[PDB]
Amino acid sequence: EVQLVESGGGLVQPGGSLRLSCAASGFNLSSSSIHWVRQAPGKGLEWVASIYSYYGSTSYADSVKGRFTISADTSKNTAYLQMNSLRAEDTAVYYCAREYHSYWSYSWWPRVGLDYWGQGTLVTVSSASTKGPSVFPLAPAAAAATAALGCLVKDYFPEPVTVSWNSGALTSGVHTFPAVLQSSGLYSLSSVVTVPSSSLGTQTYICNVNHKPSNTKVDKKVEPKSC
Amino acid sequence: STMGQVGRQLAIIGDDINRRY
Amino acid sequence: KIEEGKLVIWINGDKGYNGLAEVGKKFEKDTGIKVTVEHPDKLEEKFPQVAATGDGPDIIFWAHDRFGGYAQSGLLAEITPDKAFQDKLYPFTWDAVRYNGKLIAYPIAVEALSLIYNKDLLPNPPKTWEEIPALDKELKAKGKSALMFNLQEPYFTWPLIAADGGYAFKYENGKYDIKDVGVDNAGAKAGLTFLVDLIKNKHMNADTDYSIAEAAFNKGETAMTINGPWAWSNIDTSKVNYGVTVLPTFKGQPSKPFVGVLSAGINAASPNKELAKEFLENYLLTDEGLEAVNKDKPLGAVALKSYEEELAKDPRIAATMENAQKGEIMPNIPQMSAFWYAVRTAVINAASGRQTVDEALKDAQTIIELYRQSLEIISRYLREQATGAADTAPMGATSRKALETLRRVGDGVQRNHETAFQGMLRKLDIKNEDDVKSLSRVMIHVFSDGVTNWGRIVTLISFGAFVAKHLKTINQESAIEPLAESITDVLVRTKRDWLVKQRGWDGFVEFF
Amino acid sequence: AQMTQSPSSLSASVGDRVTITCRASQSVSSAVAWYQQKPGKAPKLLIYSASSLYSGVPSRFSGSRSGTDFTLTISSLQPEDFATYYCQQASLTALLTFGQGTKVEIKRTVAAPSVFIFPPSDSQLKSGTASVVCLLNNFYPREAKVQWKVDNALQSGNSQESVTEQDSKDSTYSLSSTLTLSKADYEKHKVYACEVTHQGLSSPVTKSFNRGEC
Ligand SMILES: OC[C@H]1O[C@H](O[C@H]2[C@H](O)[C@@H](O)[C@@H](O)O[C@@H]2CO)[C@H](O)[C@@H](O)[C@@H]1O
Repeated sequence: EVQLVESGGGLVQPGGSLRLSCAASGFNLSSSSIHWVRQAPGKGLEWVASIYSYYGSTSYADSVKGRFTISADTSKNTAYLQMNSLRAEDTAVYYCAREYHSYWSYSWWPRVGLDYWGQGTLVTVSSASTKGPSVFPLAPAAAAATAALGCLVKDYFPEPVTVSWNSGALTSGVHTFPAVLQSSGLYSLSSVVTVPSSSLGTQTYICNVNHKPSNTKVDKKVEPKSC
Repeated sequence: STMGQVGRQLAIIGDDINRRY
Repeated sequence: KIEEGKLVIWINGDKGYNGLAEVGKKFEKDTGIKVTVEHPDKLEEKFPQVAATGDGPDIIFWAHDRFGGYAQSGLLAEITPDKAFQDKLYPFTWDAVRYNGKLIAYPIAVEALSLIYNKDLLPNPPKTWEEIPALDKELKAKGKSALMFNLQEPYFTWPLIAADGGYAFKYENGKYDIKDVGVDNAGAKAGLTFLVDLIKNKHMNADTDYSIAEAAFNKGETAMTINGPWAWSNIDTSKVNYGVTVLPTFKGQPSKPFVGVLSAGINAASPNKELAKEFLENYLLTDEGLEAVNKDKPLGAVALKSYEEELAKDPRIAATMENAQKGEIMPNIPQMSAFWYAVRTAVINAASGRQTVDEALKDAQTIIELYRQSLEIISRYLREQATGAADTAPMGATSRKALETLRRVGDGVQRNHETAFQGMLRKLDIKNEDDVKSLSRVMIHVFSDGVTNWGRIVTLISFGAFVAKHLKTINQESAIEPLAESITDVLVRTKRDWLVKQRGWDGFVEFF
Repeated sequence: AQMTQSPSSLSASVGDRVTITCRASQSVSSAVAWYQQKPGKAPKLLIYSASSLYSGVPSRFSGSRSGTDFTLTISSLQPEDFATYYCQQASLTALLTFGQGTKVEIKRTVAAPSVFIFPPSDSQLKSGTASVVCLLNNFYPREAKVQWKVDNALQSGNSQESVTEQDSKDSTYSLSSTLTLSKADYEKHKVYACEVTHQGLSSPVTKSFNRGEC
């Protein structure tokens, strides 16, 4: 069928430059309209750029007018979004989506929906440097019948950080609050598990923070405070 | 009009050349 | 023979020609050169004939539908609007008017049909065509008629033909396939079958035309009709509370009208090209220039982006290009001209009941592959016979066989006759382009004798080649262009039945 | 070209209508489409042309139109349909405008949260940062106002929250509000508290901690 995958999404600096290359398969790139859309983390879809005319006319959103340049390569069937002066807010998951109507003459009309979408390629635009997470425990201090034991992960970059409990044996009552970017451009996942209070000292409970990009493996034990 | 006659002779010559061809 | 220093415009009758006259008066007031606007009967066919002779208007207004043929034949002159102006119009309008990658006319406004019903008689329009009979019968009880629109012009009936399926020219890998016509597939069959069923159910009458239906709706006789923006003014003055909505869906599919783009082209033969440019860009395609012609007769969805805000306060435009959004833009390929004629015949032929539905559609689809085939065959031969060097551009197989057989037989008959052709050319007194234009009279007289044969037409093509040679000698040259076309029309207009009977050009090559 | 989506987020159970409206402002192109986005996935195209449904989609979706409005309706909501829904318009010019999107989430019996407050661990305190986290568990609906009360003084500025989406087997939500402050400010403030107002809670629920005791 039609499968379109775009790569090139990595880490760049503010005011940096990068280009995203969307390869396509199952359909000719030049025979259909191509739109680069972007969805910031926890935000709605946002349309970035468009090749819409049979003659290669290109359009852009105001935020990316001129700064972004969309192009095609009929030889390699690979569309390109060449960026310049990239800013931090440009960070998002970039989807290279297709649009094609069987009834499209030299003039492409009517405009139909984006039939196909790529897997998305997150692009991060920040000045932070990769480093491991910092782990701080969250010991309940006993709360009712069920108490919460957790371990906050703070100041880690980039994504993702995977946290389990008891080498993954504990999978009941687990809750991983997704990481939220801090003012310093560093993420902080959080993890908490609910468990009967009577099992405070009888059962050991550890978390296994793992930061693959930084090759960090921090295993920590959480025990109730003196309170 | 004589021009009607030239059209008529167009018809005649076309028919004749078709007959021998 | 266009006069220099005065602007002459042609705009169809059912358009805001009074608004065009108003903008022309404004132009005359400012620039100081007289402006005249005319609405010749079926101007879309008048313009090519007159412009071919070097006369005609300095501007021609019409849907982008057929301007491609005008540009291809050379009647229109390529326009050169600055990038700033090119930005002033909707990109899809430009893409519609642009031909062979070049801009051949200025788009004025994009328009499409709509179903306009009378709120008083019909509180809610039928969401599908299948409800028309019922409503009709109901309104027949009260002495009214549900739906009545123009059946004469294929443009109005097409949206139903294209609802289920049906297409004009199959697009493929970036270009049309003129050998692929969708006016004979299942979708068009079903649509026009439903239409003829409506006609023979007494819900409609074949003889209905634009004026008849417009007057009937204006008086309040009919609940619904199908029409474009230009009609609305006539509705407005009749004080019949009216609503306009998307065309009813057919067989669960929407009806797709052929979206048109009224555009203005500048005549090639016009010495006043810059005058036409000034009239269009600076004067016509402005907020006030378009607003006037709209207030006279609403054009539809204007091409200008700035005016579109004012275009939004009116729901009728929204409904019209909602129908458009269901439909597609008319291709500008020259064949389209002939294509329209094709469908026209079928639309009437089935509507009157003379020919069965499938019969009419098959005839209209053979008209697409008969007209262009003959025009191409006459081309590259008349020019080849005149210049004497065979054109190396690609033809198909039948085209090549016809070219070769025409060459041999026509040259043979030319050699055989010689003196007759020379004397007749002298007797015609062909000296200017007007003479070759009037050549249509001998064209009709040639076949007027009441009998038909391949020999007659082949001798006719030979005489045409001789005339082209002598036009080159007397340096008309450009007269080679329309004469060929002059043949094509009379072949498709008066001899279509024989051409289809003899398998088109295949029988021609077999007989020779 | 502006498209306004509505409602921001509706609550629905299996088999309801819960229609979704989109309003086009100063724009009269009728080329509008609706897409469906599940968490962490490429959006799917539900319908296009503001009326026609993309092939391969169940008929439960319908692209009704109301002139200047375009509404997406679900005849009978299903568990799979719980996702975000976007409406976008490809104006007759060269442009694409996406709506704000609206979320569809399970309708179940209202349940009050469970509120736990964790002060900073001594390790963080020695590190040089204070991060007090208040945690709401297993509540419904998403709307839940969380505020920080410190030494009889409200502090709603330097707070950031993250909400765990629909849970498993219970279709409730979780919330973690983190207030981050310098060590010294935390030391000089004695009592901290997180206050939660929610549908389940008829009255605000306070969960408080004190510095240096217990
Ligand atoms: O009926 C065939 C006819 O259809 C179209 O003409 C329309 C035109 O596009 C509208 O703007 C309006 O004027 O009504 C016309 C029908 O009377 C084609 O554009 C034209 O070439 C064709 O002959």
